[PDB]
Amino acid sequence: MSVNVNRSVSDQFYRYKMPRLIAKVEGKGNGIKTVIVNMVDVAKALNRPPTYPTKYFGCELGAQTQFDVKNDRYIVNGSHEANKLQDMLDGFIKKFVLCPECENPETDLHVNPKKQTIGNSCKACGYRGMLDTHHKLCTFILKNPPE
RNA sequence: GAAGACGGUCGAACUUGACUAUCUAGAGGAAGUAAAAGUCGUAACAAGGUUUCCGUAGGUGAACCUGCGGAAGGAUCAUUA
Repeated sequence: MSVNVNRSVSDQFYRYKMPRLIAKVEGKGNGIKTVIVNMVDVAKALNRPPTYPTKYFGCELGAQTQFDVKNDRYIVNGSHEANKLQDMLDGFIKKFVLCPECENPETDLHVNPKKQTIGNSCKACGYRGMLDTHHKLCTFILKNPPE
């Protein structure tokens, strides 16, 4: 299987396409993990560091997240099988990088970590601005600027 | 001595701009209370495993942590030339 990057658009010819995101449920009750297997390839296909899309699930779900250089596992704590992610797999696009003028997420970020500001720019119609101040992930991005 | 006309004086109503009082519709946003077999933790109650609480300022998935100055409603009404 393969998919469009976002499911709010039903078009077969939509500009954005990517591999599936698949995960393992591991352990037993009071200590369950969900580990995301494709995360480095999905982060490469979306042109972002793999910390940002992993951190967004913990911000929405109300859950802990882990990262590890010794084992390369990316983890969201608790059981999040099937619909518990797959109803909202669009979200890292749908709550950040859709343009309000047109539904075309051909979109870039630049971080000014010395001055508490994240700049945003979409190629599709020239839309520019910043990320939202009520939204969760802004406090993580300013402490973790892009490569 | 009839119709009619100039001038005053009451003053309904009409046009135009502004102010204002009630009721009423709405993209989208952000909160509160019912219900008690959803999810991730374990902040408070026994020294609750870092005593707790107040004012103010900074910081984070969340409960919350840290700096400065107070309170006991404390876990001491007491410590010896």
